[PDB]
Amino acid sequence: VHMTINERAGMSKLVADNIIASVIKSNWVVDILDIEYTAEVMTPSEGYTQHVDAESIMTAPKGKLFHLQFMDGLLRPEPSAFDPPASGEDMRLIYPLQP
Amino acid sequence: LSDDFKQISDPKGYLTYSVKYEDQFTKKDKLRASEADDRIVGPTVNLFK
Amino acid sequence: YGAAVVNIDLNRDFFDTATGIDLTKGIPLVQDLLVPIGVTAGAEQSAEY
Amino acid sequence: RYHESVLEIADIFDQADFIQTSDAVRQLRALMPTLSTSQIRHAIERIAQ
Amino acid sequence: VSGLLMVLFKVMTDNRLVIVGETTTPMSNTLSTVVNNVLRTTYHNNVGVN
Repeated sequence: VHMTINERAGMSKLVADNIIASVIKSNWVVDILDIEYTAEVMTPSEGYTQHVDAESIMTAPKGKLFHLQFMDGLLRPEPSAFDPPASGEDMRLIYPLQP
Repeated sequence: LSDDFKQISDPKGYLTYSVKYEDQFTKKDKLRASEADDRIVGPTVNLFK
Repeated sequence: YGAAVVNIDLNRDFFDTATGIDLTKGIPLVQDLLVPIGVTAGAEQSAEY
Repeated sequence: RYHESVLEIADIFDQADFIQTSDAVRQLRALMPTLSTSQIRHAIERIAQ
Repeated sequence: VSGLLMVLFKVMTDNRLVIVGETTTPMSNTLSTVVNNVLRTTYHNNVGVN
């Protein structure tokens, strides 16, 4: 499903959690048009000074400005040839809807 | 020339809703939404919890 | 060398706090212009933009 | 099958003296909340202070 | 019966005259649209229940 969410307000917590669970276990894509946010664009060395739970994005007040951070991972040098293999997967949920 | 009118401000109706909850299914915790939308919608969503 | 990003921002030194603007989050943000009446506006309002 | 769009008054009037603004201010009014007169007075008083 | 009478009496003598009380005017963006369609500019803080 590509579930658009025009209005977050009145969404049940069991339902917000259920949608996010569907995002993971069933690969839903979930646009949430009600969010207004400012985006700081962090460089790879400064990492992610801020961290956000899915619960907060599904339950921010409708007028408040969220402050998302996004990596510009372009300035990130190749791994040493002998570094141990990364078994597990880096995973990512949140994306911008426009540039 | 006359005290014709008591001047109340946030008037009380002659009728109100009154609710009996089934305590087993009722959640004791107060419901919460956006703060403004709770300011309006809130007394209602609590009365008909 | 090594500049990861070069942005073009509003000059914070010019659009100072004296004008009531805060440019720290990348948009101008002014504290008490467009506001709800009868209630405190709350932090990080989008109208502040 | 209409295409709704802004149209600058400069485009229809040749009389340049009587035109000051542009599409811009309309575009900025679009970002603004519907404004109660009391809110407007507030905004003005804020800009004043 | 007498109960009804007093109720009737208490209605016949409700000389109450409303003055506007405390009333918030919410910024429109902070309201869910279903509330916005319901809201008319401003409202009493004692919203009451409907």
